[PDB]
Amino acid sequence: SLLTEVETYVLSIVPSGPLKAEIAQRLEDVFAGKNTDLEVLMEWLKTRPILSPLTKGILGFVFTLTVPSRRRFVQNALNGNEDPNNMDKAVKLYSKLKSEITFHGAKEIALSYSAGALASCMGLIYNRMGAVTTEVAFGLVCATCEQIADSQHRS
Amino acid sequence: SLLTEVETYVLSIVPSGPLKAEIAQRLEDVFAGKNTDLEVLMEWLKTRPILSPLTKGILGFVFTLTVPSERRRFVQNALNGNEDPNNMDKAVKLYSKLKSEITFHGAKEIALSYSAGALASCMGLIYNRMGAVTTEVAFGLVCATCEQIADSQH
Repeated sequence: SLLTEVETYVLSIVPSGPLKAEIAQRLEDVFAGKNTDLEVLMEWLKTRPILSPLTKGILGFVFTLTVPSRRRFVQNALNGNEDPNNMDKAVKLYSKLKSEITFHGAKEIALSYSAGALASCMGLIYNRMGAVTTEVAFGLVCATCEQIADSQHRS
Repeated sequence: SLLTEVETYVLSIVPSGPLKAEIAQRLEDVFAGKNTDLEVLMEWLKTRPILSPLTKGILGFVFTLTVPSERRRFVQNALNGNEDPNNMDKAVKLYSKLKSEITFHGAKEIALSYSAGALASCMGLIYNRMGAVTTEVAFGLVCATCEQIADSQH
C-alpha cells in the first residue's frame, strides 16, 4: 500500500534508535496530510544526529515529495561526488524513468544502476520534481535505499 | 573587461526597448555595485512583459552571479526547460568540463561547441549548483549561450 512500501525502504537505512521512531511518525503524519509544514520538518531534519548527510537527503527528498506545499543540505548530499560517470548514468537512468508510470517499474530499472548514480539521479530530480510521476520518484528513493541496505551486511 | 563583455552578449538577445534600456541600466547599475537587492530585482524581472521567459532566466542567472543578497522557480523553469534528456546528457558533460576551466574565453570556446538547448540546460545546472563553477567561467557560458541564440536570429 504505497506508504507502507516507502515507509519500509526509507525507514530501513535509518539507524536503529529513537530517531527511527520520530521519523516514522512524521512519515505517516505527512502521508496522511496531518502536519505538512515542509520547512518545519526540514529544520528538524537538518539538526538530527546519527543520520548521515545522504540519509538526510533521501529523507528530505521524500518529504519534499509527499507534501502539497528547496534546501542546500539535501541537495548537496544527493549530488555529492558529482562524479562525471555517476552523473552520466544518472542522466541515462532519468531519461528511462520519464517513460515510467509505476513504482515498480521505476524501482526495477533503478536497481540496474549504481548507488552513486541513484544518488545522483535523485539530486537531479530534487530540482525537477515534476519531471517524473510521483510513484516513479518513490521507486527511485526506494531502490536507492534498498541497495544502501544490500551493502550494510556482516561477515 | 568582462562585465561589459557579458553585457553586450546579454543585450544581444533582447529586442530594442527601451525596456532594453531599463535592462542595460540595471546591468550597469549592479556591475558598478549599486544599491541592489536580488529579490526586488528578480521580482521586477519576473513581472516584465515582452521578455520571453528564457530571456528572463538568462538575465536572472546573470544577476544572481553579480548581486549579493545570499532560488527562483521562473529562472529555473526557463533554463532547465522541458527537463529534456538528450539536452541534460550534453549539459552534464559540459558541466564537469566547466569545473576545470579557469578563464572566460576558455569556457566560451568549449561551450560554443555544444548546442544552445544544452547550453541553457547547463546554465540550469550551474544556477542550481551556484558555486561549482567560477564566475568568469559562468560568464563564458551565458555569452556562449547568447551568441548561439542571437546568431540563430536572422
